[PDB]
Amino acid sequence: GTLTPHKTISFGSLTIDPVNRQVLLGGENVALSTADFDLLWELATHAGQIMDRDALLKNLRGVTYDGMDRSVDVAISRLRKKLLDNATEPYRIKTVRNKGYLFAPHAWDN
Repeated sequence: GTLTPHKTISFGSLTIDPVNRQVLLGGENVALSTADFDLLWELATHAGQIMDRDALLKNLRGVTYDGMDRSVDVAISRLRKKLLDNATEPYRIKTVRNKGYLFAPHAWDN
C-alpha cells in the first residue's frame, strides 16, 4: 500500500531518483546547490559505509586536488541546516566520531 519506486534509491527520510534528477524529503522536493546535490547522491548510494570528506568531495569535483574539504564542510552544514527535520523526522544524517558523516543508527537498507 505504498507508491514507491524500486530502481531508484529512497531512505526513510530523503529520496533520490536519477529519473527526475531530484531529491524528495518529507514528501516535498529539496533544493540544494550543485555540490550539495552531488554530495547526497553519493552519500545515499554508499549508505551504511562511512563517507569521509576527502572521499566525498572526490564525487563532487573528481579532480586530483586533494585536501579540498573546504567545500565539504560548507555542503554538510547546508545539508543538515536544510534537512534539520524535527517534527516530521529527526536528523538521520548524523555525524560520526570525527570520521565523516553517516546515517542514523535507526536508518538502514538491506
